[PDB]
Amino acid sequence: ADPLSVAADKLAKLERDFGGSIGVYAIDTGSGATVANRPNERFPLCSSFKGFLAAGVLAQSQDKPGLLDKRIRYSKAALPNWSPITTKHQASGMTVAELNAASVQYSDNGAANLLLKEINGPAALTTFMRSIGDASFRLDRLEPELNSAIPRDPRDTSTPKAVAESAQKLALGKALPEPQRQQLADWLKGNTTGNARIRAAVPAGWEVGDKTGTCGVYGTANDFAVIWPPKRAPIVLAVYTKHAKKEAKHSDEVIAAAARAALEAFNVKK
Repeated sequence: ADPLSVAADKLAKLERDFGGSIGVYAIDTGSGATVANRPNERFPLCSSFKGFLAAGVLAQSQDKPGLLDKRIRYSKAALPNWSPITTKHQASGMTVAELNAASVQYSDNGAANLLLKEINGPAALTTFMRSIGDASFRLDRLEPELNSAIPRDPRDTSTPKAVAESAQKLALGKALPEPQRQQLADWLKGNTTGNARIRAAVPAGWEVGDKTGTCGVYGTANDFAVIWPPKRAPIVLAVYTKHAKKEAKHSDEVIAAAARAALEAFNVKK
């Protein structure tokens, strides 16, 4: 059987059992081969946007040396839900680098909102993504309002294909200068929240830079990753889910299984 037909069939079963939709886009950067499921359908970003926020901040650092070292002082009282790191460090403030580590690696909402303020807001992050050729990404709101994940609503969405293609440009390619690319990769590689998602489908011990999102409603959650094998070229993978029912929980298992199906089409098995 064609591996792409097997992958499609496995993804369709995952969708039937989950009761919602699974968007996938994978790129094997060795051969250029791809795997796609609902590649151009919109899915809520949830907190996965924070990986792209980090890239946008790094791009701003190109013109202002010292940006990553700049210490931000912020309100404790105004921190949004799920701000564990920014809460802990508020008395000292946090540097822009520390805020990105917290945003990317713990999904700290207060950190992401402070970084959005630093780069001039959701529209400015959207302009940055447009500037690298990503016509799909849009960020409209702050954390946590961006997680509403209402079916069909265009706000705070992208497509699996655009997420994967932009992750390739930014973490592997030339959209950032090499020192900034390396910093973005290092932040993603140190994520702590992804171990039950794409990483659960990747052979043990391979480096994986990823950013998760968990909207908390409408069965909507996701992960995107750059995988660096020791013996083959990197692989980029975006896995996004959504469901029509507001009360549906997300499923880490569905995300990991969809990742396994895509990676199997590239002859990667954990």
